[PDB]
Amino acid sequence: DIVLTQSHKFMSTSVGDRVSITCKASQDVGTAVAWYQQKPGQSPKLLIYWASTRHTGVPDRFTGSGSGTDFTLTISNVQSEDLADYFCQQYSSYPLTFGAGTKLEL
Amino acid sequence: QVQLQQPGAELVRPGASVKLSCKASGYTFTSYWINWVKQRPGQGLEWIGNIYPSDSYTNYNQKFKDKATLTVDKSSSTAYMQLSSLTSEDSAVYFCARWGYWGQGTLVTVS
Repeated sequence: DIVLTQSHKFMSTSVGDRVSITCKASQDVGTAVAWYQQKPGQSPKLLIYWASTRHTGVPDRFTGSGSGTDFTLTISNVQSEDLADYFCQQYSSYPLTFGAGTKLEL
Repeated sequence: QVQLQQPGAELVRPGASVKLSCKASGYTFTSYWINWVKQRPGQGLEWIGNIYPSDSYTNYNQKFKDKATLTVDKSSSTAYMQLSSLTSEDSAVYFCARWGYWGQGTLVTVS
């Protein structure tokens, strides 16, 4: 059972800054990691897959990186529309698992 | 383009079963795996299991295997999930998803 531990539960920042959220897997998952963005009362939206590939529609502002057991989501210039929850997910082996999430507040 | 329509809410009585639907449209229903995810306000997301529409092959979370059953209806392109012996712990938002597209979710409230 691959556990995904996200660094912090909450993270503060204001528009203009650069943020990095980390995801550590309890086992090697190669690069089979995806990041999702979720605003309240809405469904998750895919941002990055295969650790660093941007999905159709996500802005260059988001950049994923890492491999093996340490993954990171980076937002270089945090805009207001980026304040939301962020989850990492592993899809190398069952059961598929998610990280607890990291809330981005001002 | 792709759409995974799920009904907004379901009110269920404790100890009973619930049947959740997920109508897919805008892509070939049989070429993509459909996953079911559970979300309770307090905790993170939790994977229940998945199903491959073409042959109904399923994978379940060890935590949800006898509690949930996954099936599809290839003629209507709908995926279904049933939960039984519902309790307060099952009240949550359940989402059906495929690569790149999640449904709106259905709020299951046991009361």
